[PDB]
Amino acid sequence: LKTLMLQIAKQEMEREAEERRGEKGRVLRTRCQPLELDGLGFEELQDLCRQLHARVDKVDEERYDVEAKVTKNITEIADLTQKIYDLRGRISADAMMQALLGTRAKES
Amino acid sequence: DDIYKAAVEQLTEEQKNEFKAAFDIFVLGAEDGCISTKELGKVMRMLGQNPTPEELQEMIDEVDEDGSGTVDFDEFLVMMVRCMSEEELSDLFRMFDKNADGYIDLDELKMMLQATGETITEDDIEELMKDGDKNNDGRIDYDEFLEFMK
Amino acid sequence: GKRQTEREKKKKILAERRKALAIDHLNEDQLREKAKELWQSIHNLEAEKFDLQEKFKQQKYEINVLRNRINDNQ
Ligand SMILES: [Ca+2]
Ligand SMILES: [Ca+2]
Ligand SMILES: [Ca+2]
Repeated sequence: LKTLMLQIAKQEMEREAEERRGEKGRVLRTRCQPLELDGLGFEELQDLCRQLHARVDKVDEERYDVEAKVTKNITEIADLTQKIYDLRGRISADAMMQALLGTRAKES
Repeated sequence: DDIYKAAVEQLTEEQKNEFKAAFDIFVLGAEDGCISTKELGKVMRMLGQNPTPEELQEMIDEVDEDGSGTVDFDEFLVMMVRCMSEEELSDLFRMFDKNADGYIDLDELKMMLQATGETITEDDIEELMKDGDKNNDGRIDYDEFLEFMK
Repeated sequence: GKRQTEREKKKKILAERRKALAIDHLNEDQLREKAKELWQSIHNLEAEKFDLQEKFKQQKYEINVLRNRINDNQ
């Protein structure tokens, strides 16, 4: 009966994670929408390039802010891991069988 | 233990016969017909390895089930099979942990088991908890959960 | 105190990561490609913009679990 457990654990990987990734395909066209270059003249393209470059700066700043919170959590995780640790305080059979038994090793 | 025991149940007779022939090489000349650090060291060195006495003792302790300090054939089979994601279970753990205390208790286990739709006997619940709870506090912590679902 | 050092560090790191936009010699076709390049940069930053956020959520909790473990082992 426990080895039915391993099957269902394998199905659960084989799982929800995949569905959550898909639910991400749904998130993603909801933030980064398609470009519209058709019908923009030379000047308009120069301005767009400047607009996009400015956006690069803004998004990098937002990324930095989330990164800074992640960094502070790492420091906290490292400290708590030490605290709980304190409070709580070759050769494979295959190769071995071939060497010891020579030809007589078939099945193993 | 459980995953190793299951592997043992599934060795064929001829596989076990070959392992017995290997075991006989290990124990040749041993007083009690078992593998001590003396026999284990001799064979490891014959095989080209150089374990320390501490590594040798640890190899024996890993599979010694009767505290004999030695390896009998049954313990040898386990040694042989032993010789040969977490992020994913961390998210699932949180789903069991309904009061968010970092442990899965009996009530939480019961709730989850009933939600499966299978007929859940009292024995189903008690044995799963005993299987999961390695340190006898009556609950399944994160590390126990990982082993429990390994 | 700690706030003005965090702020100047932020300014410094973002300054070092910034690229210089030089488009003045480019024709229309090159500009369209330059726009696509910048768009891809934004995309990649937004994508990181997560491995960012998703990590943060997982962290909040192997902090909650840890704080409980400590409380229960004290
Ligand atoms: Ca023994
Ligand atoms: Ca709980
Ligand atoms: Ca426990």
